[PDB]
Amino acid sequence: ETDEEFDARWVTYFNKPDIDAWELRKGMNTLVGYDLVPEPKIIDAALRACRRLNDFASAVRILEVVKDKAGPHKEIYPYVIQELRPTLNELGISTPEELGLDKV
Amino acid sequence: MAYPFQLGLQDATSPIMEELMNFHDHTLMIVFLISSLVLYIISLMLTTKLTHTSTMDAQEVETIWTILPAVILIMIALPSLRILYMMDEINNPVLTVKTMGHQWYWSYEYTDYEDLCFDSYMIPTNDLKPGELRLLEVDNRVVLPMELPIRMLISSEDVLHSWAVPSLGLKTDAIPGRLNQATVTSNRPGLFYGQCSEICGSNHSFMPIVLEMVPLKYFENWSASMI
Amino acid sequence: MFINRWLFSTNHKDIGTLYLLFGAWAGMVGTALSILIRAELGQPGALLGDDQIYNVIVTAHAFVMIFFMVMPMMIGGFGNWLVPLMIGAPDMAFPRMNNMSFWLLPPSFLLLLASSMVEAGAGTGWTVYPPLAGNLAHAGASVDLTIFSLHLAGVSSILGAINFITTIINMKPPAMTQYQTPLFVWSVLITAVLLLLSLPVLAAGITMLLTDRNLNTTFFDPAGGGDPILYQHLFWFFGHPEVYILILPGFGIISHVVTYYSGKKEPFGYMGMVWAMMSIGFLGFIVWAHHMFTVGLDVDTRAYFTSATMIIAIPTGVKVFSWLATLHGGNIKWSPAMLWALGFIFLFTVGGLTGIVLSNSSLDIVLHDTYYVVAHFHYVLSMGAVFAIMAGFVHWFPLFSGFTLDDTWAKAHFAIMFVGVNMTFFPQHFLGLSGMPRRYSDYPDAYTTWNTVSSMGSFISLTAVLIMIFMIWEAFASKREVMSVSYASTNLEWLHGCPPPYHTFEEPTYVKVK
Amino acid sequence: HYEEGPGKNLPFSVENKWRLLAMMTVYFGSGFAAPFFIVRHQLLKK
Amino acid sequence: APSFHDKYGNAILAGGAIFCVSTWTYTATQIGIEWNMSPVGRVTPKEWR
Amino acid sequence: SVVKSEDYAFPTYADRRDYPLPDVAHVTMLSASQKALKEKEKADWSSLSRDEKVQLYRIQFNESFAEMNRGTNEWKTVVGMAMFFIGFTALVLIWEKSYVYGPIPHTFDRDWVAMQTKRMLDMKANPIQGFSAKWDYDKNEWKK
Amino acid sequence: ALLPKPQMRGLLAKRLRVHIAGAFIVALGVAAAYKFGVAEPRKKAYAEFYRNYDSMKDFEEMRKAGIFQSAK
Amino acid sequence: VSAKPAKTPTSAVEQAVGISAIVVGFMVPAGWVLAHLESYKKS
Amino acid sequence: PSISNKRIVGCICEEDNCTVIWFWLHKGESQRCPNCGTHYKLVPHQM
Ligand code: HEA
Ligand code: HEA
Ligand code: CUA
Ligand SMILES: [Cu+2]
Ligand SMILES: [Mg+2]
Ligand code: NA
Ligand SMILES: [Zn+2]
Repeated sequence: ETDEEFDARWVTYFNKPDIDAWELRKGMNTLVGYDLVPEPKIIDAALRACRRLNDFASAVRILEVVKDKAGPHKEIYPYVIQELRPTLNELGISTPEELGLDKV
Repeated sequence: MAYPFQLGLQDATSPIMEELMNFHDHTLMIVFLISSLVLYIISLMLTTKLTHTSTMDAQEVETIWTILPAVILIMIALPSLRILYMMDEINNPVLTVKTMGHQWYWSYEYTDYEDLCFDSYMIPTNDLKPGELRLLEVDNRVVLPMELPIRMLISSEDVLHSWAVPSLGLKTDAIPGRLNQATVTSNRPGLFYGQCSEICGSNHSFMPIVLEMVPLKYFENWSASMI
Repeated sequence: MFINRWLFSTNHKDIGTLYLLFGAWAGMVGTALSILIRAELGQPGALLGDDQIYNVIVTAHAFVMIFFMVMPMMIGGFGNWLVPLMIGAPDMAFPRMNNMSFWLLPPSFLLLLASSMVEAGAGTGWTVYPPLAGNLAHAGASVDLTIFSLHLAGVSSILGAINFITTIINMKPPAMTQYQTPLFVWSVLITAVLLLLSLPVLAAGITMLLTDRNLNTTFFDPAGGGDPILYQHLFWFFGHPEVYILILPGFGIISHVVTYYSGKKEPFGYMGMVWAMMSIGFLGFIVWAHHMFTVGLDVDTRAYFTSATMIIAIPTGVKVFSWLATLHGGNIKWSPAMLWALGFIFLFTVGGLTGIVLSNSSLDIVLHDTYYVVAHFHYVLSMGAVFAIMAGFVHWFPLFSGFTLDDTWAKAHFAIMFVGVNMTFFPQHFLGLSGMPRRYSDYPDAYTTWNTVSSMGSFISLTAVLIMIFMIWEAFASKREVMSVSYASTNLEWLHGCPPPYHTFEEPTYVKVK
Repeated sequence: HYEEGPGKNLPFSVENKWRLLAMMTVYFGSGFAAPFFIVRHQLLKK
Repeated sequence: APSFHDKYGNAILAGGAIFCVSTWTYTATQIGIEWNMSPVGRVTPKEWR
Repeated sequence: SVVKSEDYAFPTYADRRDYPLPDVAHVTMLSASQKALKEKEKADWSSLSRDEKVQLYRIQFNESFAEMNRGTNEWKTVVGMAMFFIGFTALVLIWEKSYVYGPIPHTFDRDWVAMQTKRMLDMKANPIQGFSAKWDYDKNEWKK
Repeated sequence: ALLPKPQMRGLLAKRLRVHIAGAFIVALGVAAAYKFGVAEPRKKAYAEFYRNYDSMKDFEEMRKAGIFQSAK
Repeated sequence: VSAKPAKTPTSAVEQAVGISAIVVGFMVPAGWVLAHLESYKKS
Repeated sequence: PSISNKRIVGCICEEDNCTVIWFWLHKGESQRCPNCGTHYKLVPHQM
C-alpha cells in the first residue's frame, strides 16, 4: 500500500485528545511490529500523546525504540533527533544518550 | 570391495551402476545446493538485528513455492526413470545362473547344459590363508564372464536372504516360492565382493558373495574340469 | 488416595505426567540398548558371541523406543497435557478409555521384556518378516510375546486415537471452527486419524502371523500357497503411516516452539501449513512400496511409487519453507528450545533429503539395507523427533511441573547431545555408501574406522542423557518457581498458571460472538 | 478434596532433595541396567 | 555485579579446552588401539603367495 | 508477603523489545517520596533535573533497552563445560577400552595389513578412483 | 552541518533481497564446486581408464600371481 | 519463561556430589556387566 | 455471564483469523482485547 494514508491515520490516531496510556500503549505496541523505522511526524504525535498525561518514561522508551530499530547502521537517529529537536527543547525530555541509559 | 576411509560409492564396472553414479552425483548436486541454501538462510536470518512482528500478507509467494520444488523433483526424476527403464530391456542372455540361499550359505546352479551346482560356505578367521580378508572370503567362488548380459535367477529355502553386490549394482531379495531375475554385465575381469542384505538368523553377518569373472576359454577349461 | 490418584486416574494431566514417567523409563532402556549395539562395533569382535542375541538387542532397541519412548511421550503425554489445554476443553471426551490405553502400555512393555527374556530370543529386527519369525527359524514363545506386545500397543494407540479425534472434533467451543485451533491440535488430529487408519492392517498382519505360527495356517508359508511379500505389503502399508505418526506431532511441537520464542503472534501461512499437513496425511497411504524396491515388483509400479514419493516430498518442503518464513524478522530469544528447533530444522532437513536420494528406485536398488538408510532415518527419527521432544519438554517443563531447568545446563546439554548424535550418525553415510549392510554384529576391516568413530560418538550421547537427569534433579534441587510467562495471550496452555490445577476449565472459555 | 500445587501433582516425594536424588538414580539406573541383566542372562543360559 | 560468566567463561574455556585436547590426544595416540589407517602412500605392500 | 494464587491471571511485567511498553508498571507500590515524585510529574517538566529523571525511569519500568540486550557471556561457560564433558566421555573410553574389550583380530597386524594391501593392489580393487588409483604399476610405488 | 533523510521504509526487505541473491549464487557456487571437484574428474577418470583398456592384458596381469580359482 | 529465584539454594559441592552419584549409580551395574563377560560365557 | 469473578475470554476479533486472543477477564470495569478493541464485561450472576 501507500505510506501517506498510513502516516495520516497514525497521526490521526495519536493526536486525538481523549487518549490514555493504555490506548497509546497498545497503539505503539502494534506500531513497533512493522518492518519500518517510524517517520519523525509519527514520533511528534506519539511524544505529544505521551506528554498529554505526564509520563517521562514512555517517551524515553520511544526514543530508545527508535534507537534499537536502527540496526547496525546508526545514521537514522542523528537525522531523527535533528527532526525531533524542537519538541526536545520545548518539552524538557531527555535523549537516552544523555541521562545515562545508553551505558550499561 | 571396500577400502578404509571410503566416502563415496564402490567404483564402477557395470554400465548400469556407473549411470547410477552419474545420477548419484546429480542428486548430490541437488542435496548440496538445497542444504547449503537452508544452511545460508539459517545462519543468515538468525543473525539479524531488526524485528517485524506485523500481520503480514500470506497469499503472495506460493506460486514459486509450489512450482520450484516440483521443477527440482522432475529434473531429479527424469534420469531416474530414464535409467530405471534401461535395466529391463530386451535381454540377450548368454548365460543363466541360478542361486538359492541356504541356511546361512549359498548355492549356485549352472545347468543350462551339463548340470553343475555347488554350495558356497565361508572361510573361518582361524582357517584363513595369509593375505586374505575377514568376513569376505568364500571357498567356492562364483565364476562369470565379461561383456555379456547374464541373468541371475534367485530363490531360497525358508528364510529371506538377499543376493547383493554393490560394485556391480545388483541387490535382489531371495524369497522362497519366488525366483527373481536380475541382469548383470561386467566390463573388467576380477573378484567383486558383496554380502547378505536381508536378515537370516544367528549367523546373518557371516555369508559373503564373491564374483570371479574371467574370459570364456577358462570357462571351457573350468566347467569341463570341475565335476 | 494414592491409588485413587495415580492408578485410578480420570484426568488427562496426571495421566500425561505418567506418560512422561513411563516414556522417560523406556527412553533410558533403549538408550542402554543403543549403548550395547554401538559398544561392540567400536572394536571388531564377538563380544556377545553369537549375533542372535545381538539381533535380540537391536529388535529390543527398535521396539522399545519406537512404541515405548516416542509414541507414549509424544502422543499420549503431550496430547493429554496440551490438547485439552489449547482447545479449552476441561478434559477428554473418554477419560477412562485413555486411562485404559495408558495402563495397557506397561503390560506391553512387560511382554516385550519377557519376549527378550526367553532363551530363543526375538532377534528378528523391527520388521517381523516371516518365516524367520515363523515356527521353524524362531521356534519359541518369544516372538508370540512380541506380537502380543504389538497387539497391546496398537490397541492402546487406537483407543488414544479415538479419544483424540473425538475430543478435537466434539470437545471444541461452538463458534470456533476447525481452522482456529493451534497447529499442534491439527498435528494430533491428522496423527490420530492416521493411527486409526493404519493400525488395523498391522493388527491383522500380526494376528495372521500368530495364526501362521500356531494354528497351522499358510498365509506366509509359500509351501501352502502363501507369500511373504503379502506381509511386506501389509507391514509397510502400516509402517509408513506409522512413520508419519512418528514425525507429525514433532512438526506441531516445532511449529509452536518456532512461533513462540521468535515473538510471532501468528505462524506464517497457517492455511498453507494445514494444507501441507493434510497433504502428508493423505499421501502417506500410497507410498509404502518405497520400502520394497528390491523385492521384485513390476517396473511400472516402482515408477508410480517413486513419483508418489516425490509428491509426498513436496509438502514437507512447503512446511520447512514456512518455518523459515515464520522466523521472518522475529524478536528471537535464545532459549534452548530454539537451539533444539534449529537443530531439528537443519538435521531433519538433511536426513529427509538423503531420504529423497534414497527415494529413486534405481539408486535404491544398490543402496538398500545399508547404513545410508540407517543414517537417513536415524537423522530424521533419532534427532528430528528427539530434538522436537526435548524442545517440547524443556519448553513446557515449567507448565508440567512448576520449576524451571537451568538455561546454562540445558544449552550445555544441547551442545553435548548435538556433538554426540552428529558424531554417531555422520560417518555411517560413508559406511552405507561403501556397502556395509545393516543388522551386522561384526564387519570387515575396511568398515572399521568410521564404525569406531561413530561408536565413541554414541558414548558422547550417553554423557548427554546423564546431564538430563542431573538438570531435572537440579530443578528439584532448586524449587525455583516462575514469575510469569511471555506471550501468554496467544497460548491458552500457559494461561492457567504453572502448573495448572487438577480441575481446569470449571467454567469454560468464552468465544467471540461475531 | 485433592491436593494441588508445585510438586503435589507428582506421584513421588518432592520435599526431600536427597531421597529424591536416591530414588531417581535407582529408578533410572534400574531402567538403564535392565538390558544388561537380560543380555547377561542369555549369555548364562547359552 | 560480577556474575559467574564475567571471568569464569575464560576460566572454563582454558580448563575444559586444555583438558579435552589432552585426553583426546591421549585416547587417540597413547593407548595403542588400531584405527585401521589407510595403507595409501607410506606403508609398503609385501608379496603373498 | 505471599502474593495471591491468581498471579498468572493478573497482568504481569515483561521486558522485551517486541513488547516495549508493558501494560503494568514495574514497581506497583509507590513510596511517599515517589508520591511527591508523581505529583512533580504532574507539574511542568523543564524544571526537573537528571538524577530524579533516571531514578524515575528506574522506578517506573525495570531497566533501559540499551543494556538489557547486552552480550551476556553464558555461551563461554556452556562450551567450556561441554568440552569438559567430552573429556569425561574420553575417560569413559579409557576405562571401557582397558577393561571391556578383548584383543583385536589378528588381521589388524602390520604384516597381515601389508599382504592384504598387496592382494588389493594385485587384483586391482576398484582401480579407477577408489583405492588402486593411487598406486603406479610401472614404478611399483604410490603416486606422487 | 545538516544531515539528509536516510533510508527508512523496509530495509530488512532490501537486506533479504540482496541476501537471497547471495544465497542463490552461493548455492550455485557450492554445486559448481562439487561439480568441478568430483563429477567430471570421475567421468574423466572413466574416459582415461577405458580407452586404453583391454580385458586380456589386464586378466594376465591379475593371473600372474594366481589370485583366480579358474586359472592355474 | 521468567523464573522466580530458588526457594532452596544449591551450592557447588552438592551439585558435584549429585552428578558424581548419578554417574557412578548409572555406570556401576553397566560397568559390572561389561567389566567381565568371560564369566558369563562359562569359559 | 459467570459464576466466579474470573473467566477465560477468547477474541476472534477479526473474521477468518488463525489465532484466538485468550485473556482472563475479572470482575469490575470492562477492558478490551489487547490488540483489536472489542470490550468485554463480566457479570457473575449465572449459577
Ligand atoms: C520420521 C521418520 C521418517 C521420515 C520423515 C522419512 C521420510 C522419508 N523417507 Fe524414510 N524411512 C524411515 C523413516 C522416515 N522416513 C525409516 C524408519 C525407514 C526404514 C525402516 C526399516 O528399517 O526397514 C525409512 C526408509 C526409507 C526408504 C527405504 C530405504 C531402504 O530400506 O532401502 C526410503 C526410500 O524411498 C525412504 C524415503 C523417504 C523419503 C523419500 C522421505 C521424505 O518424506 C523426506 C522429505 C523431507 C524433507 C525435509 C524434504 C526436503 C525438502 C526441502 C528442504 C525443500 C526443497 C526441495 C526441493 C527444492 C525439491 N525412507
Ligand atoms: C525411535 C527410533 C529410534 C531412535 C531414537 C534410535 C536411536 C539410536 N539408534 Fe537406532 N534404530 C531404530 C530406531 C531408532 N534408533 C530402528 C527402528 C532400527 C532398525 C531395527 C531393525 O534392525 O529392524 C535401529 C537400528 C539401529 C542400529 C542397527 C544395528 C545394526 O545395524 O547392526 C544401530 C547401531 O548403530 C542404532 C543405533 C542407534 C543409536 C546409536 C541411537 C541414539 O540416537 C540413541 C540416543 C537417544 C537418546 C539418548 C534418546 C533421548 C532419551 C532421553 C533423553 C531419555 C528420555 C527422557 C526424557 C525425554 C525426559 N540403531
Ligand atoms: Cu543370508 Cu543374511
Ligand atoms: Cu515408508
Ligand atoms: Mg531388504
Ligand atoms: Na561386535
Ligand atoms: Zn480481539
